[PDB]
Amino acid sequence: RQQLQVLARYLKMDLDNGERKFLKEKDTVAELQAQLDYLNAELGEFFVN
Amino acid sequence: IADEPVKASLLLHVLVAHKLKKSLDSIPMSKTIKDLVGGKSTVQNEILGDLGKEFGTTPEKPEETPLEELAETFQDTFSGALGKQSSSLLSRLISSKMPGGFTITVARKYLQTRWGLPSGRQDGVLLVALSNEPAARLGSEADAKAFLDSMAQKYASIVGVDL
Ligand SMILES: *OP(=O)(O)OCC(C)(C)[C@@H](O)C(=O)NCCC(=O)NCCSC(=O)CC(C)=O
Repeated sequence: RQQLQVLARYLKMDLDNGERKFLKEKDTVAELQAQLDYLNAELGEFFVN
Repeated sequence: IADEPVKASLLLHVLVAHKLKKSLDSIPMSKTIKDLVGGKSTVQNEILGDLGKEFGTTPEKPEETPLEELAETFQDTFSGALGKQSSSLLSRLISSKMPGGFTITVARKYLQTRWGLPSGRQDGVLLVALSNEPAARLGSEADAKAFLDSMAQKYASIVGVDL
């Protein structure tokens, strides 16, 4: 694993880029889920569907 | 494990229980639909419509017939497939209560992997999940799997299976 991180650093291949991006999209999702839950509360299941 | 199609007696129970917004144990089979509703013909007619949609046909006097005698009358012509009402209610449960990313097929997968319950008994667990619908959408994946676990144990208790 220490030889892998040395080979990454040489090639300039950020290993965690994919996990960083995933955590931004997952915080965006949790913001939109909060906005839809608020509209489903102020209008109701029957109305929104 | 052993694959069983959901009994009409459980489907009927869950549909009544969900419409009245009460737990399965709070609804006794002995009582008639007309007794349970409590003089509100609107809700009575909403239950009758949902059972008529789900099972296709109804008996001649479904109002005065007790729930165990309706469940036995439906089992004579019931196959084991959910139908047009159960399928839609489960889709509305999953969409409205599971976290953004968790679909029905992920629930079906989780039940087939974690518990090993096949499609026939997945449908049963999902019906027990419908009967005990939570208040607000489950925040994370881990408490959504913990809910599916609590519904598997409830399903296993009522049907009489060991997990
Ligand atoms: O359960 P049930 O006893 O069979 O139903 C009882 C009643 C009729 C009371 C129930 O369905 C109900 O509450 N209905 C709403 C009141 C009502 O009948 N409103 C009529 C809406 S249409 C209309 O009013 C046409 C018009 C004359 O202009």
